[PDB]
This record gives sequence, structure tokens and C-alpha cells, in this order.
Amino acid sequence: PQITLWKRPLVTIKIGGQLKEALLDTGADDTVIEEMSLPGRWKPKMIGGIGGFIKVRQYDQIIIEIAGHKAIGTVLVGPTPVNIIGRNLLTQIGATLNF
Amino acid sequence: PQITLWKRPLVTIKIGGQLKEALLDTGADDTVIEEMSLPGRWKPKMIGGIGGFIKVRQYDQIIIEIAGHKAIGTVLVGPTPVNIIGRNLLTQIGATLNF
Ligand SMILES: CC(C)(C)NC(=O)[C@@H]1C[C@@H]2CCCC[C@@H]2CN1C[C@@H](O)[C@H](Cc1ccccc1)NC(=O)[C@H](CC(N)=O)NC(=O)c1ccc2ccccc2n1
Ligand SMILES: [Cl-]
Ligand SMILES: [Cl-]
Ligand SMILES: [Cl-]
Ligand SMILES: [Cl-]
Ligand SMILES: [Cl-]
Ligand SMILES: [Cl-]
Ligand code: NA
Repeated sequence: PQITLWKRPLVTIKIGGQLKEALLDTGADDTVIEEMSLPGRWKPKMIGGIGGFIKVRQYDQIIIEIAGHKAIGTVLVGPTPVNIIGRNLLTQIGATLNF
Repeated sequence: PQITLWKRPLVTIKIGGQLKEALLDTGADDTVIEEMSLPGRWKPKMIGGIGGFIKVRQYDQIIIEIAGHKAIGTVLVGPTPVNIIGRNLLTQIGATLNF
């Protein structure tokens, strides 16, 4: 499907067995998800945005469903006010920006 | 025109007669440009993202060119580490997300 940008590009995702809303974000290098109880090994990482950096948990090889597309990759979990799907997973599902 | 996301989606912009590089960011409501001198009336605003908030100058009705496309809209000027083209201008250049 094709998504115009008149509204935030929000989609349903599945992660750890749970349905969530997240923002398709071409301006993000990485995927960051709100604090949740996710199984898997992780390590601490700093990630940055406008306003500086936050401390997140980095989980590798996490299976995530994005608008019905499966993808496996790194997920960061931390105090974001919004779930965002970054380029590391957008590429996995074949997303592109067109105009 | 189609842009894959294996790398940051950066393009050349012209603002205030100066050339700059900016990120096309479907996750950003607003367009934010690094500190520069811009003619025009403006008002203070604070905008928020991953590490929190920054103070910006809001300029309305700025003529800007993005990847060869003309647009006129609101531009926020402030201490962002990366120039960002948000949805307010991406809709004017007819960007869509495909996947
Ligand atoms: C630009 C503004 C209008 C502030 N909007 C936003 O920030 C909204 C805020 C929303 C709510 C909080 C959760 C994030 C979403 C999406 N964003 C946009 C969103 O696209 C935002 C834009 C951006 C890009 C680069 C640098 C700064 C900011 N990207 C990001 O926040 C991602 C997060 C990540 N690490 O994956 N940052 C980066 O990918 C990134 C890249 C280069 C950097 C260089 C120096 C410092 C920081 C850097 N951060
Ligand atoms: Cl809009
Ligand atoms: Cl566990
Ligand atoms: Cl290169
Ligand atoms: Cl000033
Ligand atoms: Cl005006
Ligand atoms: Cl003109
Ligand atoms: Na041109």
C-alpha cells in the first residue's frame, strides 16, 4: 500500500505477542519501542534525537510484525513517548519513499 | 523518483539563498533547520522529540526549495543536529511512503 503524509503514518505492529501502534519514520536510523516486558538478551545503549540522547535496552534478532510484514532485527526499548519504526526495519519490509 | 532507505534519505535544499543538506523524515510533524540568519517575522516555540525539547524560532510562509521542488511553509530554526524536512513540507512535494 501507499501512505500519504497528511496524517502521522501510524500502523499496527506485533511485538512480543502484543499489538501496538507505531510511526513509520524514514528519519530514524533505528527502531525504538516504549518500555515493555520483552524477552531476550539485551545490552545498554545510548540513542540520540532532537533534545539529546536517552538510555535504551538494545535487543538483537527480535521478530516484529509491521503492517502484516514480518521482519527480524534490532529493537531498542526505552522511554520514548512514541513507538517508531526506523530504517533498520523499514528496509526489511521493502519500504521506500516515492515522489 | 524513488528513494530506498539503506542510507539516510538526504537531499539538497535551498533556504534563504543558501544550500544545505536535509533529511526527508516521515516521522517529523515539522521542518527544523539548524541555526541560521533568516529574514522574516518569527515567534518562539518549543518542539519535542527523543531526548526532550528544544527552543526554536518559528517562521511562517518561508520559500524553500527541496530536491528541486518549490514549497512555501513554516520552518523552525533552532539547535537541531540535523536539518529535517517534516510532513508539513513533504506533503507539498508529494512524497509518499510505499511498502
Ligand atoms: C524533528 C521533530 C519535529 C522534533 N520531530 C521529532 O523528533 C519526532 C518526535 C517523535 C516523538 C518522539 C519519538 C520520535 C518521534 C519521531 N520524530 C522524528 C524522527 O524522525 C527523528 C528526527 C531526527 C533525525 C535526526 C536527528 C534528530 C531528529 N529521528 C530520531 O529521533 C532518530 C531516533 C533514532 N536514533 O533512530 N535519530 C536519529 O536517527 C539521529 C541521527 C543522527 C543524529 C546525529 C546527532 C544526534 C542525534 C542524531 N539522531
Ligand atoms: Cl500536514
Ligand atoms: Cl526473559
Ligand atoms: Cl557511500
Ligand atoms: Cl534572534
Ligand atoms: Cl507571514
Ligand atoms: Cl517567489
Ligand atoms: Na533544480
